[PDB]
Amino acid sequence: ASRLYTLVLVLQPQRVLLGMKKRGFGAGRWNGFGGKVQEGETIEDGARRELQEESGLTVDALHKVGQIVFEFVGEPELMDVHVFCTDSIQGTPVESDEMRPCWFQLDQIPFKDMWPDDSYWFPLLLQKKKFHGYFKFQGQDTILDYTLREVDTVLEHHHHHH
Ligand SMILES: COc1c(O)cc2oc3cc(O)c(CC=C(C)C)c(O)c3c(=O)c2c1CC=C(C)C
Ligand SMILES: [Zn+2]
Ligand SMILES: [Zn+2]
Repeated sequence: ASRLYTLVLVLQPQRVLLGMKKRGFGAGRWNGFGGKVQEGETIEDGARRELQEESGLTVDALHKVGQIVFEFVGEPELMDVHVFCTDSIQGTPVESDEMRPCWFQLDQIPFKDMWPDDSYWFPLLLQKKKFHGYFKFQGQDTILDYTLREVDTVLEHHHHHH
């Protein structure tokens, strides 16, 4: 019981491009660019699609930086979140109806305005370290427990429908 998602962090040496959810679920919070991997598309096509739709950006390559599992109390189904980062982007960031991209200096990242797990794994992302992580949530604002480990290589899940 799981659902497959992507999260894309556009990360340059001094800055990170985040985006502000403009409405709907998670409105008011800054996040990486991502969403549900649909049926008929691969994980990496889904990551590129969500980045294109949300930021208007194209990337030459995505690096696999980590894997996050979300569990929610009252929901039996886990979120399987494949996390990517990209150094090299093409195009000018422009908002959609869903998301507005903005650049943040790396020491200025607005963790109080982001999802609570971000404070945990973002330091590893910024140190250029790969990670596996798990967060048990109660509601949107509360983490009940977590496990986060640095990994040498991101484990491959072999999803054969994606
Ligand atoms: C990756 O972006 C996040 C994130 O960091 C944490 C998230 O936490 C959530 C917490 C939740 O309770 C729920 C369930 C909603 C109810 C009120 C039952 C969640 O959907 C989430 C999140 O989706 C969430 C996200 C966004 C998901 C992506 C961009 C893969
Ligand atoms: Zn599927
Ligand atoms: Zn997976």
